[PDB]
Amino acid sequence: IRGEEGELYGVPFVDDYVVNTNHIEDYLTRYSGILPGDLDPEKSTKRLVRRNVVYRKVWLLMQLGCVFVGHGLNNDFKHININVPR
RNA sequence: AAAAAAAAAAAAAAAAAAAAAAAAAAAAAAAAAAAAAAAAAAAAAAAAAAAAAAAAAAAAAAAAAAA
Ligand SMILES: [Mg+2]
Repeated sequence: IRGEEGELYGVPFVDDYVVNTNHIEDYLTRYSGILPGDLDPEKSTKRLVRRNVVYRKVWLLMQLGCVFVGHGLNNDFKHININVPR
């Protein structure tokens, strides 16, 4: 979401669910609260894949000087496998 | 006229040198002189002389998530 003050202050530009191919063990609804929303005909979302689209998006926002506020982001970036600098 | 075979098997043979009382020399200070198997027989590995071994390297984490 756009953390900058403006007309889209806090308005998302990404709310994307995962195009996941194989079987997923845990839904982790106590940790994530997914529907599961990772259905392709039952999207109810922009069910979008990382493969060069949104990984490029976050990578470019890393690249351009757009700092990433939020909570507990360190291990999040680890499980992403992005290495956001200091 | 003491005048002997002139060398197998790589045969085989020389030395390449001394107490010197020559003249009026006492009784081991040597540094130690020191042989036995063979009835189926003697039998260290680790790396081998402590002539001076202080020998607990602090700890504390109230706990996660990730709605
Ligand atoms: Mg958390």
